[PDB]
Amino acid sequence: LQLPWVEKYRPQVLSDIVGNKETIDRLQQIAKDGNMPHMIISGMPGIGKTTSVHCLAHELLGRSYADGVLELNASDDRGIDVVRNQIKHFAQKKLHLPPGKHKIVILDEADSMTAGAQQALRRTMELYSNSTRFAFACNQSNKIIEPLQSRCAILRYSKLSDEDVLKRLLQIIKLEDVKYTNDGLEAIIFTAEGDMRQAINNLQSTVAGHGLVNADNVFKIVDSPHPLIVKKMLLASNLEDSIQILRTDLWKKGYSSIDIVTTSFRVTKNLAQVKESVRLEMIKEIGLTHMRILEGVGTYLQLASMLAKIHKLNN
Amino acid sequence: SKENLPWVEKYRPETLDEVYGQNEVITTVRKFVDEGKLPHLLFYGPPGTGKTSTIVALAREIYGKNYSNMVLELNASDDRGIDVVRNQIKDFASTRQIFSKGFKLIILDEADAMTNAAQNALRRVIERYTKNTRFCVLANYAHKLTPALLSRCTRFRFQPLPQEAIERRIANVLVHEKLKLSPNAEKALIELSNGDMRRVLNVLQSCKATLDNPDEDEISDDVIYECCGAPRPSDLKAVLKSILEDDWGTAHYTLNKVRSAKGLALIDLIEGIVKILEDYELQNEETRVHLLTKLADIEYSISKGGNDQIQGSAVIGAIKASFENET
Amino acid sequence: MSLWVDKYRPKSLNALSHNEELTNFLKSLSDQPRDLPHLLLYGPNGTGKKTRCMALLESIFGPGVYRLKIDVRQFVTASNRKLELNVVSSPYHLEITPSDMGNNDRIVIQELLKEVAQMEQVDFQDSKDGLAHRYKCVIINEANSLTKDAQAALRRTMEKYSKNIRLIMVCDSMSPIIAPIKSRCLLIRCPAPSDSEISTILSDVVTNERIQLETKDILKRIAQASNGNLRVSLLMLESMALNNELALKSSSPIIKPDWIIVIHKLTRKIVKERSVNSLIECRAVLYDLLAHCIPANIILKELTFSLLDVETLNTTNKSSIIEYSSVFDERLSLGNKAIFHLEGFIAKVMCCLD
Amino acid sequence: NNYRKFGIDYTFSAETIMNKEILMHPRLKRIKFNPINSTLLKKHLKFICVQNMKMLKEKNKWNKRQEVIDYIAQETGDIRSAITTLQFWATSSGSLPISTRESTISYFHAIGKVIHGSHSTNNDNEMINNLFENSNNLLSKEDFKLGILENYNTFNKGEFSISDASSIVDCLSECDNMNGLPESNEYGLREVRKTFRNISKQGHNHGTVYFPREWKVRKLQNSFKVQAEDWL
DNA sequence: GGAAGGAGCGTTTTTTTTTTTTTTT
DNA sequence: CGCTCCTTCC
Ligand SMILES: Nc1ncnc2c1ncn2[C@@H]1O[C@H](COP(=O)(O)OP(=O)(O)OP(O)(O)=S)[C@@H](O)[C@H]1O
Ligand SMILES: Nc1ncnc2c1ncn2[C@@H]1O[C@H](COP(=O)(O)OP(=O)(O)OP(O)(O)=S)[C@@H](O)[C@H]1O
Ligand SMILES: Nc1nc2c(ncn2[C@@H]2O[C@H](COP(=O)(O)OP(=O)(O)O)[C@@H](O)[C@H]2O)c(=O)[nH]1
Ligand SMILES: [Mg+2]
Ligand SMILES: [Mg+2]
Repeated sequence: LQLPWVEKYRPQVLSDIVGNKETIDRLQQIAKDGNMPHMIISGMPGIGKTTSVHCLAHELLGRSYADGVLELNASDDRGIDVVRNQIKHFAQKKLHLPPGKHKIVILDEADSMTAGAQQALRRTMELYSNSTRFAFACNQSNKIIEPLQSRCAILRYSKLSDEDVLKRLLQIIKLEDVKYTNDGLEAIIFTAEGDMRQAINNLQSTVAGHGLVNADNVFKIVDSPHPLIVKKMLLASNLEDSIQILRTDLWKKGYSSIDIVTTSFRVTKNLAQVKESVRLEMIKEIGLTHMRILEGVGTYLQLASMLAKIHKLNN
Repeated sequence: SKENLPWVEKYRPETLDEVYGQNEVITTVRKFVDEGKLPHLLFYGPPGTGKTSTIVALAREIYGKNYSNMVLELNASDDRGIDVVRNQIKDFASTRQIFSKGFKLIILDEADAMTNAAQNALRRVIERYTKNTRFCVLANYAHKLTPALLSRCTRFRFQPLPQEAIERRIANVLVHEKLKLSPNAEKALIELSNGDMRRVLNVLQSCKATLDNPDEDEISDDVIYECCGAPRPSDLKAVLKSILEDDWGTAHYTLNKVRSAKGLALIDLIEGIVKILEDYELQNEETRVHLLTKLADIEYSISKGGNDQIQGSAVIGAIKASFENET
Repeated sequence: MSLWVDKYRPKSLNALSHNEELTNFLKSLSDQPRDLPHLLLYGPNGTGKKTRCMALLESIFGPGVYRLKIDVRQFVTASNRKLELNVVSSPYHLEITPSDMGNNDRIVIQELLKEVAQMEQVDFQDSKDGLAHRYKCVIINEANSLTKDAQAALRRTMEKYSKNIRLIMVCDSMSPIIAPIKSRCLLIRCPAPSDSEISTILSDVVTNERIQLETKDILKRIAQASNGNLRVSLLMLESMALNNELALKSSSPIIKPDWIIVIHKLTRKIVKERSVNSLIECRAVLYDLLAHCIPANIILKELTFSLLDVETLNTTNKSSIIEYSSVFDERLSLGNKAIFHLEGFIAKVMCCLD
Repeated sequence: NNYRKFGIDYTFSAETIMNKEILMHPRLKRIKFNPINSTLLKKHLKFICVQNMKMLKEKNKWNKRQEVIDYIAQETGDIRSAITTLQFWATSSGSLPISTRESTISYFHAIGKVIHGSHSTNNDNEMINNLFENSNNLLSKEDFKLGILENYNTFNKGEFSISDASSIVDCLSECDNMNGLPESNEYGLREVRKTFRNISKQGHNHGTVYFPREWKVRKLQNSFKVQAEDWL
């Protein structure tokens, strides 16, 4: 069959990863040099952490990749016994590698690892660092215990810029010979919200549905991120405007009340314009409405009353 | 066999052509299957919009009548802990097709009920076995899905059912049955449906029951209101007019009489009055603030029981006080 | 010997000496106990509700209802948290206080009571032919303190197995009782005795004990100090008689519960000073009161009414005080830790007074 | 995967690992260590940089060694982490933002941050957001609200208006009714911080903070229950 | 004889349901 | 994070 473009066009070399130019350049330097230290790679979903670690391991180990890499993720058994036996035996293995090259243990989604396993990892890292190096990949670097962080170089991946997403989208379009327009690519990038995976999925969906990637065609399938709609609803200077946004853009589109209130809390946490007193009062009202929704009264009237209270506070 | 089934199940769409209202999603998924490039799917929407029906119909179209042999369906009624993801889903996704029939399909219905650990374990299962397997996740509440899972799925939103699709399905059901529905009854049914087909079908079945001789008796709006025990628009209009114009004693008597005539519940009256007032043109906005806050408080109090008469008097007083601002 | 609260406790309906109408109603209930419905007795604490229930049971069965013994029943939670409950029993009835189980009270309803309801009580007939059946009587003390889950569990047990069991619940307030449970019960209001009847009972006790009383007025004062709690009246009468060489006089002090005096001192302190440090010391006093397992809502009532008894305060101050009391009583009902709400009430009162 | 709320699964420390009898045993001596101070860490970082003078000079990063050393010293007290960060920086020809391992703040440090604010950050919203993003485990525990309730009086040794104390306590009481939602904790902490910032002044002398005493009350209540059962 | 820097203190710990890991089995 | 005492450095 035909693979989805998200997996079909997964970068296979470090030079095809867009964004985080400084970090990717440093990874390329490490690959060409060899002296890879223990590292932690943190960042939001779909920005290239897994791809970056895999590409770096491949470039470092060459043909020895099969015998020199041990990959484990949240879908595998990773308990304390695994650390005691499998990882320990891999780190004990004597493998002849070119100078400056070490075995690599990739621990994808390391944040989910249990406390006992993480504590056990300390001793193996202490003992087998001369021949083995650890690459953790996670979304929250703080979920790795401090004794493990103390041994690793930290690398934080930032959200991808519109320029990098556009460049990769153009490369994919050229490879696939896809017909498009500037407004269509703008809409895809705007709906991706910095997630390259979502951008590729939306591009593929639009192409399959209609082929030509225009703004109207993109917005027929893809929806604008509802956090922005919630921000617009909260920032409306008129009660009727907020109510109209809540009705037309969220309620009648099938968005659940619980999702609306959770997104409202998340957005209100990041409103830079408002004062602290107003912000905390809005948070209180959102929390009370959330309590009411959890009890079973998830009605449009409750959300309208929440908006009315927020507007009252703004005055 | 099908005759004994409840209408909500007897009229479940079998093919994608029987799914109405979701034209964009159906179009896109049909073309994807036509080209055989199905990606990982997320179906997000409110109850009774056609998500489960659509996914089952798509599986039928892909695998014909033998879809039960190469589709792994799991829902909230099944345990789906991290152990289940690690063993059962993993083994199904990592094994060959029955007869090399392309890729396999795993349906995770009501996936918002899955634990965070299981969803985290699902990420690499989805990613690594994409060549051989495709995942479908159905949900009504997106906030229960981890960001990593959301990033991996192509998202499709099932909207509340438009009026035209509901009318078409009602016509189909009326033809299948020996039933006659009046235009006013159809309008009332659409209004009370709120975009959910299940409610439409259940109310239609109850209305057919209510008829003494369904072979010749026609369903009217009165039959619909009797079956649902809901207030009529005239009742709501009269109550609101009495509240906004008549004195306290007259308003109390009017509310009591209207409720006692057909045993109407206060919550439905409040909901109808709120619908009516949402379209009111108010020169003072503070009136809307008072109305919304007080009526929401009354609804929350009613949700826990309490004294019915006090709650009705509270509704009357709240509306009067709020509309004193317009003065 | 036994305390005078229990020593002179009436043991039959004819022995009741106050609220004659209630006695007549109970006797009417005992006329044909064959179809006795479930009962819910509500009224002020210490008025004689449990005494009246026991008198009703004695009327139905006989004096043997007062031959009580205690058993310990073990329950295991879903977390394997083993724990125990005290079950009082007489050959004709059972007595339980599931609220002592806290949030686990529901387990008691789901395991113990249901089983008791399911086991039909039959016995060989002494003279007639065939077995005889008799419904079991179960008393639920502190019914108002049950969690909503336990109250819900009570419903179908009461309805389905009505042939085998009849519940008699006792509470001091019906506000916390869910509507279905009230619907399933015959509600019996138990008024508190008047000052005259309390004084008569105390005078009878005094005569029985041969305690020299200078004047009957003392008894009246005792009544006025008990706020209608007959049990408290008898306890203070005994304490005062023992502390005065079994000779009461008009100058003899009235002994009140120590925590009540502490709350009065706290009220005086709050009135005198309104500052942050005063609030911290009030916190210390509140924590001392809570350490003795005094319920938070009881503390709030007593503090509120002690404050309302202050003569220097004006109408606005008292109105604000009662407003804050109502708000923080609701907050306590819906809260988890009582200290927050008690502190909030005291701080609001300090703000309104200052 | 844990979903457990025991002491050890929350904190890895001597108290949670050992017990009272072991720690208080007369034959066991306990010595507590502090993070390595800025002076020693700077000294050793300079020594390491000197030992690698040749490569640093060749790469043109020798002149900027003092800047990165000073930045590293103020960022962590972990010698191993500091050395690893220095090695990562020096071995890099390009420029990247130097970062060390994150360090959790203590209970009393969090209480002080809420009451008085943070010197580094002037925006209370940013401080609170960072506190909740990085110290969620500490803030979620109900003992934090009790600590705030029992320590807010330390501000100016309790020489502020009763109105502010009433506002803070009423806010905490309202938060106690929110079924432990995150919004409740956020609202409570924000209220406390805003109230104290509204009255912050240079001429203030603050008192000593203490752990909440609820545990003592619980022990006394348990003893009372035992005594009452005996009496019964 | 001015701070600047630093250390030490300010502490204790079950419970509802439900899910999960670990160890011995 | 704030307060209270012992160095450390010029
Ligand atoms: N910087 C990128 N450049 C090119 N493609 C990218 C990039 N980031 C993501 N993608 C694309 O999206 C797919 C997934 O990338 P990943 O490396 O798995 O993202 P991720 O950050 O590891 O997501 P998480 O943390 O596992 S949810 C890749 O196969 C690429 O096709
Ligand atoms: N688009 C639709 N077209 C025709 N019938 C529908 C449609 N949607 C729902 N129904 C009818 O309502 C019944 C339920 O449809 P479902 O597909 O199960 O809705 P749903 O969106 O999956 O509900 P949830 O999210 O699981 S509560 C079907 O058997 C159909 O008879
Ligand atoms: N002489 C006399 N004593 C009573 C009467 N009613 C109650 N008492 C006594 O006063 C006390 C009342 O406390 P109690 O029975 O526990 O009432 P409850 O707490 O409301 O259930 C008991 O010690 C009784 O012995 C009565 O009618 N006559
Ligand atoms: Mg990844
Ligand atoms: Mg479904």
